[PDB]
Amino acid sequence: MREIVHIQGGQCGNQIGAKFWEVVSDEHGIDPTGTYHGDSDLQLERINVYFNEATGGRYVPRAILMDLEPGTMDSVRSGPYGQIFRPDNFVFGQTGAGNNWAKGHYTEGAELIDSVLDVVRKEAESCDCLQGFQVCHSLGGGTGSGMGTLLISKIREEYPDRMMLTFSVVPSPKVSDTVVEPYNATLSVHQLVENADECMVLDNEALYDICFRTLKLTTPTFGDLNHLISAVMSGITCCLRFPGQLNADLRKLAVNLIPFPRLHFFMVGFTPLTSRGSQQYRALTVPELTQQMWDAKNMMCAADPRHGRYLTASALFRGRMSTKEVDEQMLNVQNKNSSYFVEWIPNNVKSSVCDIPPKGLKMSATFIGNSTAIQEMFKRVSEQFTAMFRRKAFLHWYTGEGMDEMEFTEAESNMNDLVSEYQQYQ
Amino acid sequence: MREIVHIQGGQCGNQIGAKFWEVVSDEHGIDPTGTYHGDSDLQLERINVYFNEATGGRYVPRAILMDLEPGTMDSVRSGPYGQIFRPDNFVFGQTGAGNNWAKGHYTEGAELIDSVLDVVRKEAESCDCLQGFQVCHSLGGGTGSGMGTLLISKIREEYPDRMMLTFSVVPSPKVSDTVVEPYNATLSVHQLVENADECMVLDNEALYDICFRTLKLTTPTFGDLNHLISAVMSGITCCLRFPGQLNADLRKLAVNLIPFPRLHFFMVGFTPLTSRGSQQYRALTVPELTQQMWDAKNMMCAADPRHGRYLTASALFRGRMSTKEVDEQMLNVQNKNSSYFVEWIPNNVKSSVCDIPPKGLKMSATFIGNSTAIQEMFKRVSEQFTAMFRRKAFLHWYTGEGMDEMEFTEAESNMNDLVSEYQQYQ
Amino acid sequence: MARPTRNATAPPPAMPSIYDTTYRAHYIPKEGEPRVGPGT
Amino acid sequence: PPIPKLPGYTVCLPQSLSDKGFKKGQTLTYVNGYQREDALAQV
Amino acid sequence: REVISIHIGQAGIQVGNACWELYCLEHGIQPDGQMPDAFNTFFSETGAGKHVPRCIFLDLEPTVVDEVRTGTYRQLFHPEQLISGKEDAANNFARGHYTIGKEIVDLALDRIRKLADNCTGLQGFLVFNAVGGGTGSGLGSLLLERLSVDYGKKSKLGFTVYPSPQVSTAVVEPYNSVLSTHSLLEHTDVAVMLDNEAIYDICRRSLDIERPTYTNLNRLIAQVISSLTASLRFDGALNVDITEFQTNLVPYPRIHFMLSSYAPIISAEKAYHEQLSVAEITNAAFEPASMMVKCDPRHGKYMACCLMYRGDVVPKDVNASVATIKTKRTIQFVDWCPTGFKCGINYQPPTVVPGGDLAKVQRAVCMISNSTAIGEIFSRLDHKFDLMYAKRAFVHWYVGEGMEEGEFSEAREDLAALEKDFEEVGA
Amino acid sequence: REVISIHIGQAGIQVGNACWELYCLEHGIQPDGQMPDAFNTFFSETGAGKHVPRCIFLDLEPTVVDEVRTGTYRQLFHPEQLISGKEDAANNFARGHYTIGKEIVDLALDRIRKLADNCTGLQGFLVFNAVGGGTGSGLGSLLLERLSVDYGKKSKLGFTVYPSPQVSTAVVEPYNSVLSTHSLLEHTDVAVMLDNEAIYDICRRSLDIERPTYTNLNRLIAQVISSLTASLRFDGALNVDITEFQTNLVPYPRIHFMLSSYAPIISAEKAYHEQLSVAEITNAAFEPASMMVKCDPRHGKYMACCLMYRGDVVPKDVNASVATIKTKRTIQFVDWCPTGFKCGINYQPPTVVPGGDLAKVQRAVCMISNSTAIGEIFSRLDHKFDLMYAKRAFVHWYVGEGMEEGEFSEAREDLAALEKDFEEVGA
Amino acid sequence: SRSYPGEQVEHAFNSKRLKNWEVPAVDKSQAISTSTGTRFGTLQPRSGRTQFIVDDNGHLKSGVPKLE
Amino acid sequence: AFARLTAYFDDQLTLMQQEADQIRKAYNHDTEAFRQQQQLKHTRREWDINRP
Ligand SMILES: Nc1nc2c(ncn2[C@@H]2O[C@H](COP(=O)(O)OP(=O)(O)OP(=O)(O)O)[C@@H](O)[C@H]2O)c(=O)[nH]1
Ligand SMILES: Nc1nc2c(ncn2[C@@H]2O[C@H](COP(=O)(O)OP(=O)(O)OP(=O)(O)O)[C@@H](O)[C@H]2O)c(=O)[nH]1
Ligand SMILES: Nc1nc2c(ncn2[C@@H]2O[C@H](COP(=O)(O)OP(=O)(O)O)[C@@H](O)[C@H]2O)c(=O)[nH]1
Ligand SMILES: Nc1nc2c(ncn2[C@@H]2O[C@H](COP(=O)(O)OP(=O)(O)O)[C@@H](O)[C@H]2O)c(=O)[nH]1
Ligand SMILES: [Mg+2]
Ligand SMILES: [Mg+2]
Repeated sequence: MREIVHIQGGQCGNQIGAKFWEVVSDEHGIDPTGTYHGDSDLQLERINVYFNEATGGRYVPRAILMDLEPGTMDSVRSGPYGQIFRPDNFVFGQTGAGNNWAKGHYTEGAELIDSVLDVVRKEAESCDCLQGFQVCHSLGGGTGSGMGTLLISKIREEYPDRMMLTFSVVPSPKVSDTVVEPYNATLSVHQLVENADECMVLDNEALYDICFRTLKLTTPTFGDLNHLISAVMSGITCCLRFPGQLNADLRKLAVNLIPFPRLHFFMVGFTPLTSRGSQQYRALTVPELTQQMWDAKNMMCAADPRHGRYLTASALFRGRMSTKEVDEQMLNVQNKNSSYFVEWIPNNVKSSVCDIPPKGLKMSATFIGNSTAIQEMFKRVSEQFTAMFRRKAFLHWYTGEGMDEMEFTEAESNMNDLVSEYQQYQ
Repeated sequence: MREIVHIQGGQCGNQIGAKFWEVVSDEHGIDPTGTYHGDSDLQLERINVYFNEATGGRYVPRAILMDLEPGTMDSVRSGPYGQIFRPDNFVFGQTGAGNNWAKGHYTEGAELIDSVLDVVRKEAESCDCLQGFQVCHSLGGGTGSGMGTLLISKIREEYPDRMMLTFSVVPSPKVSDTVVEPYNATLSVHQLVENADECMVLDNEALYDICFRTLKLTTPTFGDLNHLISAVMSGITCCLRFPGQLNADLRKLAVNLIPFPRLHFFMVGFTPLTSRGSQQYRALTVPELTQQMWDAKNMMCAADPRHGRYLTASALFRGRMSTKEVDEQMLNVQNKNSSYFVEWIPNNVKSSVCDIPPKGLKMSATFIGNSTAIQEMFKRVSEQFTAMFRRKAFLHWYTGEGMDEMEFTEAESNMNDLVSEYQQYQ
Repeated sequence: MARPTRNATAPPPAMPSIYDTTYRAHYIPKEGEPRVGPGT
Repeated sequence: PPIPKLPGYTVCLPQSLSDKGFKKGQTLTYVNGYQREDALAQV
Repeated sequence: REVISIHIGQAGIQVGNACWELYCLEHGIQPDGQMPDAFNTFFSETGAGKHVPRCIFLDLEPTVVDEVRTGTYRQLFHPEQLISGKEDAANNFARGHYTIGKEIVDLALDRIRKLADNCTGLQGFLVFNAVGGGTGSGLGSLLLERLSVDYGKKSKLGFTVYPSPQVSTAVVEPYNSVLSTHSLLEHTDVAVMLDNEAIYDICRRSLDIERPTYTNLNRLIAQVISSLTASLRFDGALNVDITEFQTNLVPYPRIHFMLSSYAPIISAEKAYHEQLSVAEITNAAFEPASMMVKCDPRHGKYMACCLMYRGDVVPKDVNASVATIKTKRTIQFVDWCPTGFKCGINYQPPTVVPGGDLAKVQRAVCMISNSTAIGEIFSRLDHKFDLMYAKRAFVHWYVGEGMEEGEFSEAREDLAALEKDFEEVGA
Repeated sequence: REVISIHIGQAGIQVGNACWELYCLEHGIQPDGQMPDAFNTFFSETGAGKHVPRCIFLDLEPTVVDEVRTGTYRQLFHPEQLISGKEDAANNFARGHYTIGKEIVDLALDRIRKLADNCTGLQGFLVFNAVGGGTGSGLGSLLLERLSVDYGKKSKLGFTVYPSPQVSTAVVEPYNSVLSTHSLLEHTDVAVMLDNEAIYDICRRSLDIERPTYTNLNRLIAQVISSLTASLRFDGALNVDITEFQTNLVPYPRIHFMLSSYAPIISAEKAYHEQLSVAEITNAAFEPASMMVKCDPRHGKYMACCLMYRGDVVPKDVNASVATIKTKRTIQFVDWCPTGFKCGINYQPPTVVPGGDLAKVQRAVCMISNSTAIGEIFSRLDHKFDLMYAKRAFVHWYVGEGMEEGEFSEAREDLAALEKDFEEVGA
Repeated sequence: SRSYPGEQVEHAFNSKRLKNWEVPAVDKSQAISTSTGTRFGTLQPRSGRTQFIVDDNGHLKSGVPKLE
Repeated sequence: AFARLTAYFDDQLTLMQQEADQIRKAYNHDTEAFRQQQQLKHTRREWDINRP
């Protein structure tokens, strides 16, 4: 009916997508072999949003795996639920970028994007009414940010009407995986501010904080982090996939969250997250969900919400719940913290309800908050970018591949003016 | 009732015809020893087109194998399905072509064409209602290009009204199987544009591309390529041999595909062609068949069809289906690609349906596309021909046998103004 | 000095037949509405 | 059910080895005769 | 994902002897050459039941090459891969670079071309040599020059063995090292120094072997190389290929000289005594007492750092350790690089060789960092090259075998320019 | 179909002995002459169970012919086929061309006529000889002239052994070679050079035989000829006959000189060590050091190449190897032909002989190519012919036997014209 | 010699995909002068007949230029 | 039913391909055995001259 295709870029994208597809396949009740074995008939009615029926109850995902090195694809394929991905969708290079935005966006892109575009065009024309594209990647790498970014630009040029989600894992100062993180991130944000429809900003330090303080785990592996991200994505698409009291699709969320076209960078959380012993000590009520959903130590980005103003907010609820309590909680939260909400938009919050909770849970919620506290992150990345670029460090690896300094200057200009507009609206 | 007389020329022609006759024998249910063992009498109804009853269910192919060296025929007869061919149909040569168009067209033809014409005339007048001739050969070899070409000229002079199909495998610069490829190909096409009615262009480059991108085989020997070509021509002629809802014979296809007398060079494709690892992940529907049919990766020519405009197209379907789905897919694929179809011809696609799919398959399709992209390969052959002819490379082997350089000049001029008229019509 | 495997599939008990022309599949003997005698 | 004759339906054996052998039989030949010869096709 | 290694010189091919024993033990290949596809990045499988390494040992003294030919791994190595001459360069850069190099480099390149042609996913080449000698210096430099001009942009990882500050074996090694580094500047993508007294100190102190030989040194070098290619060989939580070091450790085209270090290096008794955790192994990898190069970064500024983790390692605690290292001001970074770290993690712990000296551990770390104490090392070397060059000692040799004074002057001034380069960059 | 082989001289009949031993082993024919129909192209069947080779060994010294007559193949060869003279030419082209050739050529031609009208589907003639001698040069050229005037259009392949550049077993061999080539120019249709020193280098390097004799050279020449003619006897996916090379390998009527190479020539140990597939055997075929003529294709430009493949070979990988060779910048073609390749494939793998040196392989490749390196060889030969003819050395022998200086002058001018032809055609 | 664009197969005929791994031969692909200038492009159409710039037996005429 | 028939054909083809691969391995082992048995260096007509 309404169709979402998935595009996974880089190692981070491939691993997050592997966990996401495991979660979604379990939710729709299909075995790791790929056949359907669900109980309720509610699972069949909306599997087409992610899967395609092949032969006698065999469903394959509508996903495009994409990187430049065999290793991540082999790791994904070896594991369980790795037998459901169609081999024709493994668009795949042989050399490797190496955290080089120029390599992943100008040299290897020019020779891989033909196959990438052919695969995505086939997969987007196979369905009848495409809802939008959903891309998963990180902004620090070369083949994840560069390749995925060029694909985003071409897709926006080709299909300029359909929706677009970008789950982007940005860097944070404390642990910096690559020395060229700001060089990559500034250019990626340059392209995202003009091509992407909406972006969900994920942060590894925030995920570590969640798994350390909240979950109280001992070894919070990337499997756990990717599972949290997959839960967020599934909660985003739950309203499309299942019937609800107050339906809300991706376009509805975008139009109710974005007041101006350049402000489409959201900060995301998920509830409930309780510690392994404190699960029994807590209640399962809408107030208990919202009093953790609005918490600052629960969001999945390194941006304090109380340093700025909530421009808009969105709450997606799951479970047999009461709209009276949902609306009352939203109004009470908005009224108590009267200074963190922008003045010229009454009822900054959009809320929706679905009647199918995640498996094993009675009730759940997801939060998408478009605030003006993300310019903190933008300024923090911009300062490091300017700090290296003023002295021309690590610049030859980009210059000797086709890029000029005008690209860097214009990316800096766009990042700076986006910071300025977030500041003025604050 | 309508009769197709088969002709195989050269090594490639002989091997292709051997595979074609094996496939047709399996399809009609006649065993390699030559006796009918079919299940449903739908096969018995249209065996006269390819076979003649000899003695108690003994059916022999209506084919003539012809070349200048019995070396290939020895292996063909020694292989399976070797006893079906009548010994009288073989034609022998003791000298050999030696990859010389002159040797195949002026010296050895002068003494072997009488015998081959006697055999062809006897076989064509044995039946009562002839439909046409179907000749399979190459454009790079000596006895396949030249001697088969002179046979084409003689047959057109003797029987001008009957249909003629010419499956010709053309050379490519990357697969340089011989050194005089431009010299043979240019003169062969110069004769074909004036003698042949319609030519199916084939090439090993596209054959390898298909067998590695769709089939994903490991060791595709020449048997696989010959099987592909055999299945293609069988799908072409299936309408003559089996009843269908909307019949389309050779003359119907030619008149629906040829707008102008010189525009009779088509590119061909076959579907479904799926790997054994993806036959479990895919389905078999008319949209799936059409998507693979219109993909340029399934084409069998060294010319991307999206470099130009489709003049006409034809789709022959096999299996039980719905004409509504067939024609809606045709209309959709014609309207979605508004830049690849000519403007002054509405409804560029002609479709036909037959109710008998190939054995082991539920549904199949065959595509014949008269586009303007074939001028790319024509240019890539013509420029090679000019480069060699400017400095008399290998020219003495042709000059010392009788022909003039006016031959080369006129062939060049015809091929050049033909590509010019393709460019004009694009 | 110091993998998933699947069992092969079986052919269906009900073998499919490809020799089903539309005419013979849609035109088979049929009967209906026996004639009714006129009333008095 | 016999395996059908379709393009993707073939096993991949080494080309060098064959039980029958790779001798090329001279079943098709000419008689020596004279300046005019006769084609001969032997079973 | 195949990477090929070439060993130039008596030191290079002994390091190769250690490394290939380690690789055979890691991939479970008996010395006869067959197991009883992770191997595919080092060994190529010929036909049925035989794996041959992707390497060439090229050298001029035949003694050690025939030692290899008649040792235990007689059948593992392809005969053509073992290239041997007849006479040495005799610690003469000119002799090994102009006289015999021009005769042997052609065959060396001819075999390397065949290895690369057989390769499918070539990550790059990596060279093993000691600049103090004559062969590995002279024809090593010549081979690097021609390999660079033939392939252009492929990653050439040079694990060079520079002379120790005080411990020495020759007298002309300042000349050889200067004349080799001058050509190494413009052709090697990534270069890692390895001094001998540093490894001697490591063995004496941590591995408590009071009388170590070159075998232990080569074993530690092989451990380092295995840790550095473990990401390609085995899957991990955050894998890394060879190409990323170029982009993440070389801020300027001439500054590619990095300090390798490894931790833990502990005995079978200290292993019983102490536990090994990510925090303490990261802390110990920053000590001067566990470095493979005899220099102190206490006077330098960490331009960049790459951390490779093997074994029972999760991302949270390595993030915590890196964060604490950054927050504390004990070590300081160049202010043009606040993002000076690069982490990578792999699952397989390092293996142990029978007859070795290391105990098996849960986890290990290999650091490849870039700083300015290397700029101190180059000036210290220029001192003792200058002393002997003042009176033109030993230079009659090089002139006789075919050099001139212009090359000496240009090499010395190139090292001086490199000194000024480092001084300005560290500001 | 039939093709017949004639051998002229000490080299010719010895390589013929080796080639016929290989043919009998290939077709399973006992040395008696009967099996315990592909033989029809080489052996005529007489009566019941008796195969007579279609060849003639003709020479002047009775010793080497009587060696074959009393060898193990007494019953294989018909007694009349072995033509033998009484006195030698004694390394004198003129003596063998005017004084004994005029007496032996009539009988040789009669025997050739009998073989030709015995055979039915005659593919052609192939000649074996060494141009450095007297018998193989003089009366050999005379016999080729008479064959050209008797048949003309039929293919006459030549596998001729030119004298080596520096390794020499004669003195007047420049005179003999020049005077033989002057007549070979317009009578031989396709000629293939074979150099003893190049074959010595091949045996030393690849077959690691330190001191090979002429038998090994003859054995590998037999392997080459069998590989290039096996398509007439064995069925293949893409077969090819003798007439093809005329059209696809000779761009101009007087440029017919072909460099030949074969791969893999690999011993039993390196065969066990190394995998033999299409890609690397194709690369070894084009590798300059594996050419059986002592010259270098890098100095010149390729005109055309012909690639015979035998054994387990599919078309896709040979096409891919050809594409890789085309895209490689190491070798370059003339600016004329964008399609300079001719491939052929045969199913039958090459056979092995007991006591030989070539290991059994799954696949093999024979390359026959054209370039201007032939022009370089001719220039080298011309220089050392000029050195001798400047001072009128050894001329009195030829003058006394009966020729004159006109032949010398016209041959020298013809060779100079050949050099000019190569220079202009390669432009 | 020159390598003409394939328009369907050049992606698989890329030099790196053929395990070349060194700097490839660019002369063969640049002497062709495609419309785009890269290996993905269309040739220029030609018209007329080609004259004999060469004399017989492969000797260039005096008028036409050549490399020395 | 048609889908199941195609699956059956594919499985049969895969089994036969496994058998062919086993044949290939046996063939490689056989040729290596022949090389080690009769093609060894010390079995030649020049071993007397080239003996160490
Ligand atoms: N770390 C380490 N260094 C070694 C080893 N073997 C030799 N070296 C060093 O190599 C330097 C001399 O070079 P060698 O490898 O011995 O010989 P070479 O490089 O071929 O130079 P020539 O003797 O002139 O031919 C000495 O200064 C040693 O420090 C070894 O096993 N380990
Ligand atoms: N490759 C190879 N060359 C040979 C062989 N025998 C002789 N030759 C060559 O033949 C040249 C001398 O001529 P021969 O063939 O021996 O004798 P000839 O041709 O009959 O000339 P005369 O001495 O007049 O009888 C020598 O330079 C060798 O290079 C052989 O067995 N193998
Ligand atoms: N959440 C999550 N983040 C990851 C994962 N793998 C990598 N990352 C993040 O991705 C960043 C580096 O990604 P990178 O290796 O450059 O991706 P590439 O473009 O394929 O090279 C690091 O900062 C990691 O925090 C994963 O599995 N899950
Ligand atoms: N697809 C296919 N092509 C073939 C086969 N045999 C030959 N060819 C093609 O035919 C060309 C050579 O033609 P050739 O046999 O010399 O023609 P002839 O000399 O007239 O018999 C080559 O370019 C091949 O691509 C075959 O079995 N299958
Ligand atoms: Mg040494
Ligand atoms: Mg002699």
